[PDB]
Amino acid sequence: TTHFSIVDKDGNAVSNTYTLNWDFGSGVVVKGAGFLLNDEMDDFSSKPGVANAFGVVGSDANAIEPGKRMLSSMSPSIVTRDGHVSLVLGTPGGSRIFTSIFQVLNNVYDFHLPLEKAVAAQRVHHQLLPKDTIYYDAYAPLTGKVADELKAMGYTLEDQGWNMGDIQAIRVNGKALETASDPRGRGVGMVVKP
Amino acid sequence: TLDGGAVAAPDQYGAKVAAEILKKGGNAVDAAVATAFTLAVTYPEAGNIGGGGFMTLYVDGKPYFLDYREIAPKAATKTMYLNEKGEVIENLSLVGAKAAGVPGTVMGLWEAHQRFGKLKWSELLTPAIGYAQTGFKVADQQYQYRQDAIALFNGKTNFGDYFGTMKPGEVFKQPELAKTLERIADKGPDDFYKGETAKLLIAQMKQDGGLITSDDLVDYQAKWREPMRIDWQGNTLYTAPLPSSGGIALAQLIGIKEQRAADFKGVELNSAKYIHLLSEIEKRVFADRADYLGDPQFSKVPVAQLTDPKYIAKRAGEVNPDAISATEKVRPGLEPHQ
Repeated sequence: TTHFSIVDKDGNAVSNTYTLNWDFGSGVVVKGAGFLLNDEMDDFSSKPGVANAFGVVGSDANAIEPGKRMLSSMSPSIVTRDGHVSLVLGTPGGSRIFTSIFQVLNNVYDFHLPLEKAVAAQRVHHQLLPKDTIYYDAYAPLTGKVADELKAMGYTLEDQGWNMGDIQAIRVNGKALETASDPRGRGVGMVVKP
Repeated sequence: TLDGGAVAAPDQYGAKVAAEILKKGGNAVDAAVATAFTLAVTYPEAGNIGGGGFMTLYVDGKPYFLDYREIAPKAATKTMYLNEKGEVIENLSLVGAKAAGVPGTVMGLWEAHQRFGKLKWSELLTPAIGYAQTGFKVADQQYQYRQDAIALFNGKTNFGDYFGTMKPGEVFKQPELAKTLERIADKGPDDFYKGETAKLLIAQMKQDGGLITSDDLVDYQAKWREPMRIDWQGNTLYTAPLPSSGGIALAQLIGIKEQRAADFKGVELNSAKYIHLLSEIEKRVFADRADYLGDPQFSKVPVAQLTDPKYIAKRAGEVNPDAISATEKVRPGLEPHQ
């Protein structure tokens, strides 16, 4: 999955998340055309209660049916205030996408961090199943006092083996704009004079 | 009338193209379309024309949402990934042609541009065609992901035929994809869903035992939907509705966190208590996610009930600020009980 965020000089905004699902999708290239096909079908529930590649489960509502869209976690987002775009953001990360956005929103709106720090901050993830398992990435692993405390509570901590999202965000402050690209990835942001 | 425009893109090429389109007079949607085609060349692990996605927009003071998520092929069946013992077949839903949903990205980008774009469709494909014809420099993470993909795929797909030559720092060219994008620039989505590209995709299915047919491609439609709206602290968050779980999840995450404000006061970011509290909220979000959510035209999903403030307040009460809740006892919140 990947995400990008755009604001134009008229205050219009686009937040776009799109994907093949896993890296390089199904691995199938269309001969003669040169593009990869998705492996999005794994976002359906293949069997009730059996976890997919992201550890999430389902039953009837997300079972495979012809013509049906498979449940996603992608959450391209735009915050407005008083009718004006104030923040544009989104991220890849499968079942971690909306918990990662939630954390960034907390960091901006509750901890009042600068956008770059809000995006760079450690992020973790829990999703009921696997039971009492909190995931971290190697960019900002759970360590020291906090990790001992969580383990003492009975949590299992695991390095999920890939970075916890790749937030790409734009903040608008009156007429001024700022960008932030997650240090977990290779993103770039630019402000463009009118 | 802002100080300018801005882009945050997942690589340097998407960012450059967005910036150029904005500078050339395109609006945010023009820039988004050009960026999305660029990343289908420079970010092949995720940027794509063979997958799908979602776009949230705010245009002239109004929110929009475009769903270009893949759909199951018409020949798909409930038990298609299970073997004769009813067990999941390893990687059948992840590797190879049967793992593919019908791609939506070309149709989604078309619809966004048809509705809001100021520049010509063909203009917006020229940058991506250029990176396909003359190349882009492979990133470190890309080489690592490719190394993993060669192992998982080889020798089950033709991945190595096309991406085996990726090497970090080296210019990677994609001549067949450039021709595909030229056809899309010239013919529009008809190329992908009805024309030369469709025929190549179908040929690939037939070769690999895939399910996607001409009927599947011709019936694909992107869908404009009303975005999920979440109000808190004088802000309004617009985000993805069904078939994304994220909008309902964010409604519940934000709503519940606000209900438990007293438990978050004085707690430092990413302390153990902070993380424990987030996990306690997430337990409930994922209990509802697994039980209720899916394509909204295929079941009667109780969206309003899962996002009503009285329901959010009930679920907020379940959070245990002091110890881990019994996983076994966290239930879908609308479940009848004694």
